Amino acid sequence: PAICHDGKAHFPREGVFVSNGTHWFVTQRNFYEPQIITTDNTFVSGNCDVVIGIVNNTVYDPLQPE
Amino acid sequence: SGWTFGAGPALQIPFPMQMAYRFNGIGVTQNVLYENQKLIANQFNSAIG
Ligand SMILES: *[C@@H]1O[C@H](CO)[C@@H](O[C@@H]2O[C@H](CO)[C@@H](O[C@@H]3O[C@H](CO)[C@@H](O)[C@H](O)[C@@H]3O)[C@H](O)[C@H]2NC(C)=O)[C@H](O)[C@H]1NC(C)=O
Ligand SMILES: *[C@@H]1O[C@H](CO)[C@@H](O[C@@H]2O[C@H](CO)[C@@H](O)[C@H](O)[C@H]2NC(C)=O)[C@H](O)[C@H]1NC(C)=O
Repeated sequence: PAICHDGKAHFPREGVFVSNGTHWFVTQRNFYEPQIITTDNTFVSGNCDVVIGIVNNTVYDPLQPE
Repeated sequence: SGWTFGAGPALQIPFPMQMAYRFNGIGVTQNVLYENQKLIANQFNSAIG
């Protein structure tokens, strides 16, 4: 249902979190177009202490490379 | 399966995710549900009782 990166949560802006055997992706509801989890696809709100079933994972950042 | 079984083949989905999607359809962000889940479940049980 969510991802806890740094003591926070990351809910999908529009779509669902889907994982194959190893890696994670965010995709549309009615099609299969996987994308890499970036800070644009997610909005942060919470503390990842009350969410049930959260996973740790990691979220990339587009600002740091440039 | 939510509402998908009325259009095409039935597709599985966990119930809390379905309620999150239903909240997302009346202009309320989904993070409301996942932060207040036990209270909502208790309210639903009391209402159905
Ligand atoms: C779950 O999906 C991910 C996303 O595609 C899969 O990871 C990707 O797997 C492919 C196939 O092994 C990798 O391509 C390979 O890259 C190496 C160079 O590292 C190249 O030598 C091979 O010829 C091949 O092109 C791809 O790199 C990899 N993605 C990442 C980010 O590393 C994953 O395999 C899927 N799960 C399972 C169980 O297959
Ligand atoms: C996700 O990250 C958190 C934060 O580090 C992990 O929680 C800690 O896990 C270590 C290792 O078991 C414990 O020693 C700490 O006491 C934990 N801290 C808290 C506040 O819980 C958590 O285990 C990680 N989860 C996964 C699945 O990797």
